[PDB]
Amino acid sequence: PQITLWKRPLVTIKIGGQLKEALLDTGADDTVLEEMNLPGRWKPKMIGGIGGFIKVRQYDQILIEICGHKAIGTVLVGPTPVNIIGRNLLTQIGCTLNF
Amino acid sequence: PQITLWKRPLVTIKIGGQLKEALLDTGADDTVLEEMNLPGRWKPKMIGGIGGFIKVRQYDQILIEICGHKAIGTVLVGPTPVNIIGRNLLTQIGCTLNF
Ligand SMILES: CC(C)CN(C[C@@H](O)[C@H](Cc1ccccc1)NC(=O)O[C@H]1CO[C@H]2OCC[C@H]21)S(=O)(=O)c1ccc([C@H](C)O)cc1
Repeated sequence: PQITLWKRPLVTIKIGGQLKEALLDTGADDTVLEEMNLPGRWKPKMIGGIGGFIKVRQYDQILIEICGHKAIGTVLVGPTPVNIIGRNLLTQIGCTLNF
Repeated sequence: PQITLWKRPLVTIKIGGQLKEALLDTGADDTVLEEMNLPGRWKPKMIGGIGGFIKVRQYDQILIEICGHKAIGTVLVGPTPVNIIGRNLLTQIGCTLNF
């Protein structure tokens, strides 16, 4: 589809069997999701933005579906105020900026 | 143009007569630039990011050129880790996401 930027580019995603709202964020190298209890191994990581850093848990090879488009890659889980779909997954679904 | 997301969507911007590199950030409501001097009046404002809230100087009706497209809108100046072009200006240049 085509998503304008009048409002936040929020879309429905499906990760680990659950549906959520997430931000298609060209400003994020990687995907960051709100706190959730995923299974599997993980490694700790610190990620930074406006306001400082937060501690996240990095999971690898996580499948999420974005508006019917399947994508699998690295997902960071921690106390983010919003679910963020980063370029690592935006590319897999064929997402581009256009102006 | 059409911009793929396998690399950071960095572009050259012109502001206050100076050129700078900025990130096209669809996950940002507002445009936030690193410390710099801009002409005109400004009011103090707060903005939140992934890591918390920071103090910024709000400049209204600033002229910015992004890849040749002119925009006139609000520019926030403060301790952001990266110069980010937010949706307030991305809409002015007719930017959209597509997939
Ligand atoms: C700063 C840019 C360079 C990076 N960021 C993406 C940016 O899109 C954020 C996303 C966001 C964060 C909190 C609440 C809403 C949106 N937007 C933003 O800060 O916007 C500001 C300005 O306008 C206002 O609107 C919203 C909040 C305010 S990050 O989140 O910090 C991030 C860092 C590292 C990774 C991995 C490790 O690669 C992924 C994501």
